[PDB]
Amino acid sequence: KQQNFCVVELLPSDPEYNTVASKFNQTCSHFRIEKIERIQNPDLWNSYQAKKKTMDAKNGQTMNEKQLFHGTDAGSVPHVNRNGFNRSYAGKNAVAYGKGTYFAVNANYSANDTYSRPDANGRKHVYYVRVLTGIYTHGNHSLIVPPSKNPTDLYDTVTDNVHHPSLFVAFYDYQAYPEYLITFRK
Ligand SMILES: O=c1[nH]c2ccccc2c2ccccc12
Repeated sequence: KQQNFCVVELLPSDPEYNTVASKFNQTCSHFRIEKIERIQNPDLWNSYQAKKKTMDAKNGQTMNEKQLFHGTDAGSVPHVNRNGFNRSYAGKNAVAYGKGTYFAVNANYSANDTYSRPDANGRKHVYYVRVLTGIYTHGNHSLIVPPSKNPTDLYDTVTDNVHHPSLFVAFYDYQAYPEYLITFRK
């Protein structure tokens, strides 16, 4: 119903901190991480899992979920924490591969200042998101929904390059869960 949330900081001593920090660092180790937080939102989580369960029935043996990054402004954080990456949020994003929410394979893509805009204290914000990418195809600028696979079987997301992906564009409510917030600076 309400999608209230709690924010919990991971301590640098926690192995969970080190795993998440490690995924970011793979391409963003030149930045200084200041905190990693888990976003605990049970309703959003339950809606996301209900949607993963539906995709896992449909796609057979596909690994439907990936852990991807998303940079945004401090201003959007409260929105994402409560709502996830909404249909309304999708107006924030770039357009080259369609009108949806964009998620990067690598964190440096997300660390770009036009995505993870530094706030008034020079701090930048990137989520490490669980995303139900499912079965994907190429995107283009004309898209607001994923294409069908044979013009009623639809693709789940689109990407910039099916074989060597750098991004994925999700179009649906509850298709991604903003699990971790990473706060950092140059
Ligand atoms: O992390 C990203 N955040 C975004 C935020 C708003 C618009 C686009 C992007 C985006 C686009 C491509 C790859 C990553 C991102």
